[PDB]
Formats: sequence, structure tokens, C-alpha cells
Amino acid sequence: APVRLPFSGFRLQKVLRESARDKIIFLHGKVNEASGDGDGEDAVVILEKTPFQVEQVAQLLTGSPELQLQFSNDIYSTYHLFPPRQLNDVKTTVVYPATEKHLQKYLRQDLRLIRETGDDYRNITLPHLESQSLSIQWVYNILDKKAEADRIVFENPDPSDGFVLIPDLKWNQQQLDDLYLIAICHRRGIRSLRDLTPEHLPLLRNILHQGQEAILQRYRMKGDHLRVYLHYLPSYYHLNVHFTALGFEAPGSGVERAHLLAEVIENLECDPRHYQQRTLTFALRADDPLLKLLQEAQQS
Amino acid sequence: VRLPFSGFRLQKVLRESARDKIIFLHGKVNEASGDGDGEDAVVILEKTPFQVEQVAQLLTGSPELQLQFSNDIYSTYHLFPPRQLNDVKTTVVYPATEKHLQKYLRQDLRLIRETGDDYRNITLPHLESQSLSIQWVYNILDKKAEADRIVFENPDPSDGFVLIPDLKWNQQQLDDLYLIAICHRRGIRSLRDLTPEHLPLLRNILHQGQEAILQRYRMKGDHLRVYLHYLPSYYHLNVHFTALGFEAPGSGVERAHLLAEVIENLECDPRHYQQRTLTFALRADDPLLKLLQEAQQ
Ligand SMILES: C[n+]1cn([C@@H]2O[C@H](COP(=O)(O)OP(=O)(O)OP(=O)(O)OC[C@H]3O[C@@H](n4cnc5c(N)ncnc54)[C@H](O)[C@@H]3O)[C@@H](O)[C@H]2O)c2nc(N)[nH]c(=O)c21
Ligand SMILES: C[n+]1cn([C@@H]2O[C@H](COP(=O)(O)OP(=O)(O)OP(=O)(O)OC[C@H]3O[C@@H](n4cnc5c(N)ncnc54)[C@H](O)[C@@H]3O)[C@@H](O)[C@H]2O)c2nc(N)[nH]c(=O)c21
Ligand SMILES: [Y+3]
Ligand SMILES: [Y+3]
Ligand SMILES: [Y+3]
Repeated sequence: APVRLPFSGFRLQKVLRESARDKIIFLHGKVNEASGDGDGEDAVVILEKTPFQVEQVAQLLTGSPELQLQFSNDIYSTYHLFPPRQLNDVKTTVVYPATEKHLQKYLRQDLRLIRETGDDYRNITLPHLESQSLSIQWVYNILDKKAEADRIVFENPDPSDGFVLIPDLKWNQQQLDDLYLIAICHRRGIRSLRDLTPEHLPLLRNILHQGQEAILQRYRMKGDHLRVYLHYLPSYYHLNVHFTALGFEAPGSGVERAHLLAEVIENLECDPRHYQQRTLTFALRADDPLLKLLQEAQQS
Repeated sequence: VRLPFSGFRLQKVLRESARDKIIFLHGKVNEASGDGDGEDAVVILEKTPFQVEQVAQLLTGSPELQLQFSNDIYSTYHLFPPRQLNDVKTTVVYPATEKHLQKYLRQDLRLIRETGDDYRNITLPHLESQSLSIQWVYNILDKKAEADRIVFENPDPSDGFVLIPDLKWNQQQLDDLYLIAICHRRGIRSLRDLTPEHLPLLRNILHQGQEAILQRYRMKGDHLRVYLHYLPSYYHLNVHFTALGFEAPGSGVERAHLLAEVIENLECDPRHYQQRTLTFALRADDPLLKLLQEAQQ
């Protein structure tokens, strides 16, 4: 049974970002303006066209689809096709109320690479963590069974070595070509890859092996069909591991941000302090203050 | 008006990309019309980008939505918009030939984690038996080919290399900038052949490579993603230079290795690349895949 936007009104302020290639758009709207003091609140609405489901496509092209002809020559031709309802799903995400840090992160990527030494991390990044980081209340809600409980795909309930595996916010669950799940560990205070030590190895292995095994049993998808990894920098500073279909070229799966869990585990087995000592490469917005901070602790 | 045929029986998904919301289908058409004898068609379908004004308008009309879930300030929904947002770009090849089929066909991939042993016992023996030609490299290195496009060359036979646009780039804009660097010293097959003796070749590549791109394109190093493939397609060490902003195919973690961390990895673990297990993806029909899977069963 269908619902409405969790707010009234939406008046466009700004296209934070759009991409014709990815068929996606992120908008900052003013909402609820006809109440209280008349200023309203900020929201972000994100609209993404969805992947095709080949069977519905094959069934459509078997009949007489609604078409207009755009180019014609001999054996080539391009139409505009207007499918029935069922092929038109647009994946819609709402952030509301949206904070100033949301508005910043969803804006116009003009990105710069940076190489962060262990020392740059203790000295510069760590003490500046608040400014990179978003509320993890949603993570607590899942771990506490207050949101998304009926979506949980698997749980290892151990307080220390356990975790919850659930469909990622980006996956609309309608097909397996873009399978995307997330594992969040039960244990609090592991912010990111920089916190990881051999003490976490049991936790890591369980995410890797019981996560893959749970995906094999739920979706029949084999581990050699999965790309399993973490982000550095993450947006939410509670360790989280991303399980994607390998043939899905997921945004954020690039060598400049993604780290395979299998390698992370073996890195720890070979090199207990590897994540505190070594240098990690990632991208930051041009104008992000932390970039400036870091550029200045290494140039001179 | 109409599709150029009647009936569609799916024969094969030649290629798909959920990320780009595109599929390439081969179907059999006309099987319940004319003589009864079906033909070949390719039909490519692609979702369209949004238009701001149509989206704004839809949103201020407060539409109805099917809730997927909510959590705190977050929520997601299925939206079934009115016709004007729903257009699909439908390209048809009819009748299509076996050439059209081969043009669009892509193999599905499979992950493998190749130990240092796996590489010694299985991949290396396989690759000396079977490899794609590295002539085209040779042609460049010794000026018979593409000398009209060199961006930079350091000639030192032991640590030098030539830097040319990759064929993937039409050179009309810097958005999708892509270059390869091929080294002068011969027989470096891939990453698996790298040791601390390579440190000058590597350093060389990264550093003079960036300087060349700076002077030629006005593009700073922090704007560049620089890396090698494992497994490469061509077994003569080759370094890839792409614009940071360009989400280049093949820059995924399951394939790409940052040049600079390959360097530091040599510095702290001299045997790294002969001992450590490396991860990569193979085509479903690659004989190497069956070999590795059989060795690890
Ligand atoms: C709030 N939240 C985030 N995730 C998922 O948790 C992971 C956190 O992962 P991470 O810490 O490594 O950070 P990441 O940067 O990947 O997450 P973010 O959500 O900021 O995604 C990165 C970028 O991808 C882009 N993007 C494409 N679609 C969306 C979308 N729908 N929402 C936000 N960003 C999107 C944005 O440009 C964004 O900055 C992400 O994969 C996110 O979908 C959630 N999953 C559930 N199940 N319930 C949640 O409530 C939830
Ligand atoms: C022949 N050639 C190739 N390159 C470029 O050299 C680099 C070699 O780099 P690499 O050794 O690590 O190989 P990579 O795997 O990147 O090569 P490429 O993208 O071309 O892969 C090879 C081929 O296999 C095909 N292919 C890739 N995946 C699939 C799949 N999944 N299914 C079916 N076919 C696939 C490709 O379309 C292509 O024909 C590539 O980035 C390539 O564009 C060249 N550059 C110049 N300047 N002059 C050349 O003549 C030249
Ligand atoms: Y006020
Ligand atoms: Y006011
Ligand atoms: Y079915």
C-alpha cells in the first residue's frame, strides 16, 4: 500500500549532482515551508533509473510496444520506447532532514588524490575525524533491532566477533545483477581500516566466510561471483564491509577507495601493524579542509 | 510505428551493465510469421537520464511511492513515474549477422585468488604456451609505429619507457584522459616479475610520467590514477594513466594495482609479488580459469 514523501512540498534549490551516464540525479529541496517559522527544512532526493530485467524486456519485445522512430537506415534504427508500468521503476532515496554535511558530500566531485602516512593519520586525520563523519545512528538501529530487522539476511550475534548482513541502501533487491549487501560488525568503536589489528582477524574471517556462505544459501550466488571489500575513507565510521556482484561495476569499487577483505585479512596475518604503519591512498574534494591540512603537512 | 519484425525469442544476453542500465540482446524474430523460419536481431536498450524540470514537477506533485525501507533520516522507495520520464533508447540491428553478434558479445567473469605457488605451477607454464602478440609494443618501442603520438620517452634500455595515448582515448578532451607507459627492458611479463631491481624502472615511470603529463596537458599528479593490471592482457609490463575523474573500466580493485604502492611494497617486503596471493577476474571461457580451479579443488 503506497506512501508519500515523509514531508510536504519540495521546492528545488539545487541539483547537487547529475550524471547522464549513470542515469542518476541528486536534488536539494526546501520542504515543509508552510509551517512554523516559514523557512522549512532541507531534504535530499536521489533518483536513479533501474537495471533491466531481461525477461520482462524479452516479453515486451515479443508484442507491440509503444514506440517512436528516431533514426532509420537499412538494418540499423533507434526508437524511443515507452514501456508499461512494470519496467519503469525508479529507485528513490530521501535524506530528511538533510544536514550540511550531506549537502556537501553529494555535491560535484572535483576530486584530488592524497597519500596518507600512518603519521599524517595519527596527527592530522584522526583528530579531525568529526568533520569527515556522518551520524551512525542508522547503524545502531540495525544492530539494536530497531530498523530493518525483517531485512537481515544473516547474523553472527557474538558481541565481539559477530556482525549483521543486510541489503545495502543502494540495492532495490529486484534483481541479482546488481546484488549489493552490507555487513556491519556488532563490536563498537572500530572506525575504519586504520583501527584494524590481529585482534580483529576472527571478526574479519567471519564476515568474509559466513557472509559469503549466507549469500550462497540465500541467492545461490557463489563466492567467485562476489567482490568483497571495504572503503577508505568510509563515509560512516563504523567498520562496514560491502558484498557486490562481481559483474556489477559498483560505484566506489575503484582501487583508489576499495580494499578487498581477503587481502586485508592476509595483510594482518603477515604484518600485525600494517594498517597503523603503511600509507593509504584515497581521494578528497578539492576544497575539503582536510585535503589542505594534509597537503600542508607533506609539501613542506 | 512498429519494430521491423514480429515476435522475439531470447537467444542470448550478449552484454549487460547494471551500472550503466543497458542490455544487448540477441533474439530470434518472425518465428510465428512469414514462412515460419525465424531471423536474427540485436536489440539494445538503455535507460535515459533525468531532466531536472520533469523531476522537480513530479516531486512537488507529491507522487505515490512503494516504501522499500526507512532508517533514521534515510528512506528508499520504488517510484513509477508518468510516461515522460520513462523513455528507453531502443537500438535495433535487423537482420543481424554473426559479425553483429561478435561485436557485442562479452564473457561473464569469475574471481580467482592465485597463490605464489599457483602462479609458479599453473599460470606461468600456461602463459609461455599461450599469449596474445606483443608485436604492437615492439613496434612502438622501436619507432616503427605511433611515433607521431609519443608524449614522452625516456630511452634508457634498463629503466626507460615510452608514453603514448592509449587507443581507448580519442584525445578530444581531458575528462577521459588515458595513457599507457611501456618499458624498454624486455621480458617483464607482469607484476609477478617485479623485484627490488625494478625499483628504478618503476620510480622512473611514476615520476617522469607525471611530469610529462603536467607539461603536455597542464594536469597535476593528484589528478591522476596510475596503476598496472593484474592479469594484464599483454604480457609486457604496461602502466596505466587515467584522469582521476574518469571511472575507467579496469580500474576496479579486483584488477588495478597503484604504481606507488607497488613501489612501497617492494621497499618493505622485497619478495612480495612472488610470495603473496593476488586476486583477479577471468573470463568464464578462459582455459586458465579451469586450470586454476582444478589445482585448487
Ligand atoms: C544510511 N545508510 C547507508 N547505507 C549503505 O552503507 C554503506 C556505507 O558505506 P561506506 O561507509 O563505505 O560509505 P559510502 O561512501 O560507500 O556510502 P555513501 O552512502 O556515502 O555512498 C557513496 C556515494 O555513492 C553515491 N550514491 C549513489 N546512490 C546513492 C544513494 N542512494 N544514497 C547516497 N549516495 C548514493 C553518492 O554520491 C555517495 O556519496 C553504503 O553502501 C550505503 O549505501 C545503508 N544501508 C542500509 N541498509 N541502511 C542504511 O540506512 C544505510
Ligand atoms: C593493441 N593495443 C592495445 N593498447 C592498449 O594497451 C593497454 C594494454 O593494457 P593491458 O595489457 O593491461 O590490457 P587490458 O586488459 O587493459 O587490454 P584491453 O582493454 O584492450 O583488453 C583486451 C581485449 O579483450 C577484450 N575483452 C576485455 N574483457 C572482455 C570480456 N569480458 N569478454 C569479451 N572480451 C573482452 C577487449 O575489448 C580487448 O579487445 C590497454 O589499456 C589497451 O587499450 C594499445 N595502445 C596503443 N597505443 N597502441 C596499440 O596498438 C594498442
Ligand atoms: Y528559524
Ligand atoms: Y525566515
Ligand atoms: Y524468471
